[PDB]
Amino acid sequence: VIKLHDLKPAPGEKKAKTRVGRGEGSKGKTAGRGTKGTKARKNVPVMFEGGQMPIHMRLPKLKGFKNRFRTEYQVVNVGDINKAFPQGGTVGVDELVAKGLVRKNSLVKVLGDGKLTVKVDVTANKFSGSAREAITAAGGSATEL
Amino acid sequence: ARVKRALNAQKKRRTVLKASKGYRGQRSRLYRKAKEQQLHSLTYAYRDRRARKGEFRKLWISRINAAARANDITYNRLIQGLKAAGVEVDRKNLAELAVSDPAAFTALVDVARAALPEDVNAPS
Amino acid sequence: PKAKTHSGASKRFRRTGTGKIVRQKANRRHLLEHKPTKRTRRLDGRTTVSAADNSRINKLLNG
Amino acid sequence: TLKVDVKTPAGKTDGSVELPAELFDVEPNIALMHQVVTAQLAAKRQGTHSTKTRGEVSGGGKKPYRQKGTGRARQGSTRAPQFTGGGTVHGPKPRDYSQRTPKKMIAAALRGALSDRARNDRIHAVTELVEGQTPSTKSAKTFLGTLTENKKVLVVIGRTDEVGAKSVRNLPGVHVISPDQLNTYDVLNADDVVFSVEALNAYISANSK
RNA sequence: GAGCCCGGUACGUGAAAACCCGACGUCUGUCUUGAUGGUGUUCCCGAGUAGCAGCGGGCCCGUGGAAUCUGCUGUGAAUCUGCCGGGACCACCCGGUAAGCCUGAAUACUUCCCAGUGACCGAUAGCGGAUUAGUACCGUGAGGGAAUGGUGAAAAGUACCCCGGGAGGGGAGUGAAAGAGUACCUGAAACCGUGCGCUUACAAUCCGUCAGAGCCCUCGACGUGUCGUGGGGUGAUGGCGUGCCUUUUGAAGAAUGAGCCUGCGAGUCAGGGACAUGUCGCGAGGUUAACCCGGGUGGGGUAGCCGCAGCGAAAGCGAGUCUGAAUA
RNA sequence: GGCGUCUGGGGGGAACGCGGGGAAGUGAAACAUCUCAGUACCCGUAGGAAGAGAAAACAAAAUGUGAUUCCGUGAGUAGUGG
Repeated sequence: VIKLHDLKPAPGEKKAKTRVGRGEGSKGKTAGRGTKGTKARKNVPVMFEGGQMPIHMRLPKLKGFKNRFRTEYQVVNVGDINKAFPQGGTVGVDELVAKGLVRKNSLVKVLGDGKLTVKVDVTANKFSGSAREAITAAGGSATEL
Repeated sequence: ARVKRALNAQKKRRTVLKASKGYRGQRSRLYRKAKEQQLHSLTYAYRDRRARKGEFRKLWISRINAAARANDITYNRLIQGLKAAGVEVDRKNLAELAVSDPAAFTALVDVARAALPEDVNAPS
Repeated sequence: PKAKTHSGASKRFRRTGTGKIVRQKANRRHLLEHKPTKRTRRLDGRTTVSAADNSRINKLLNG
Repeated sequence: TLKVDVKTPAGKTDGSVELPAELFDVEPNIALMHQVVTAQLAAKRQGTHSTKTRGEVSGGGKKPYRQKGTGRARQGSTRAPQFTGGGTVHGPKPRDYSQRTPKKMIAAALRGALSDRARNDRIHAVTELVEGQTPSTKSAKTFLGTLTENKKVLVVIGRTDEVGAKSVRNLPGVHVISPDQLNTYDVLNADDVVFSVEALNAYISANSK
């Protein structure tokens, strides 16, 4: 019978906190800071480099822009379809969502990484060329929304 | 939980103060001065335990030298002769013999003289 | 409070597919007359960040 | 499958309840249960402990005296931590100790505790604790004595079973819980777990469904 | 150290009056001199307003290509095929109807009152303030600002006698205890005495340490004092021996700090923060946030977040992609 | 303007509200743009809460939402910046 006093943490679960400035036995009189200087009292900022022009400022900004109107697709490969639909059949967007191949509320594009040997009808938003050839080769259809 | 420091500190303070009984002045009364003197005392004891063996060997050698010159022989020649004769009595018991049993020391001197070479300065 | 990332580092450094930190090389804005085309070609594109600066750039990017 | 036979306060067996394996036959996990009960006790704890820092203590806004010429130490306030009556440096402040333990961990710890109880047949089912409509501590005490001779028991009855709850309320070793409030700490604190038939069925219906 | 002694607790009960919430009424307003779905045209739809210009404010936006909103100064329209907005602007579509006014709930807070709670403090702590506390005291003033808790179960607080001017004490009593006497629980250290043992007035001492005579005490064994697997105190005498901390290339010190004791006095907390590394759960999935329901620590809650495909400035393509005329 | 007569106001209050005015120490390892910060402080006003509120709104071709307020995300993102 397990009681409240039989519960113990796993081996290696808990580690003692190290308490500094508690005598010369462990970490005394300095807490591991060494002798004086800037770093013995407060800190040094990450972006500081000693007055030399920093690495984050002497290099050029990466080229280009972001295209706020960019359309992104959640991708799924035909190998995933093969591994997840052994019997084939109709394969819509929310079958892929149910199988956990894509996120729930996103545009879906099918790619052609794997091997497709099952007759499968796919309805996605977009297809790659090799994906279309793979789906039609196995006798399936690739209709797009 | 607010913790009072009294018990934990008093423990070591009592230990140090008890160890410093017999010291003169502040060194037996105040914990800080007694602690400094305790550091020095334990350093001294550690050094003196090492030095005590040499001190006692020096005293033994002095006594053996006296008893050997009483038998018309020097300490160094006597040690060489005893080593040559194969006797394995150390300087502690040699001094013990010199003080307590002079006849035994004389006998050992005789065997050491016998074991010595005939010309100690020869290039042997 | 959530950590604030560095703006300049975010504008100057990129991460590749396997997490490599990638930067652009300097000396390619102006004064490109006297520079031979081989020099400007060796300065083109992107390289991975050197090992010495990796920790600092990672710190500046993550937070 | 372990079988629990229902007992009535009249002293006779009524029927049986089948304890499902996935609820009362899981392998107990000591580290998981330890973490869960520790988080439980941390959520229980209220951190109403506070201290005044160097800036919250009264007064001490003016630099006291001459820095130089005095021959004394230089002090910037009468409320500095080294002063008597001054502030506290790193003292307690109010805080919340609750942890965001995942649901699966909590449920698995409860299942492990209940399965440990059921392995050693410390699980009992009764139709009712006492004859209805009037609380009676003597009758409930006698019935619990018949059920078990242990010290601490856990009684799990429905929220509408007011008469039973009042009947077992005053017994020193008895702790009364609702079936939907079952938790690892209360199970592991009890030598025996006496279930009400409706409460047992409600717990099974909530979980095994 | 009380469930059964007391106050109480679970559980029931109780309001003359006042007030606060409801409800039903008198009361008031209001529609019924009314209502519907139809047809083609003139008038109205908030003016020193919108817009524009100059100078500002504030928006992720620091004047920028700067939209929407807004202040002052000029100028100053239209009433529906009118006007405003959709980040300069124009055309087309779409949305709405400025320059009139009211509006509950969801939200913020606690001077004050009531009932509770604490892996909060426990008299140098906790409020400055457990005691005359914003008092004494300091300052012209604004203002600053303390210290001071515990006899005993009950005062039963020592009748009476003696020394003494008293204070104080000694007997005697009270008390379980006066090693509880209103200087009062416990009563540490520094500091100050008294008594006993050993030592010390020819001696250059970081005051100890190692050998160590003598003296004193003590435990065992045998006789009368004499050793022992002994133990403690003090130590004449000999050897060795340059205080601690900090800062330093380097300080026993003639570089720094410390009269002493007792208390107090310095890597902590918050955040689904970031990185790394343990440990636990689940696992191509993992996980909920706000919130809702439970007198709890329990149950629900899919919005999100992170993994699941990358390359490219981007359009885009995709196990590839970018550059490139190029499988170069 | 004067005279008479009625009805109000005035001041206090710990926090919370709304509308105005508005620093510097500090950070930027200097400093003036910038930050600190619309903070501290000040002025005027409330109420038990206040303010906002019934589209001259968003949105993006969806045959879409439908006053305001507050909470979580979106997100330390888009951006902005000697």
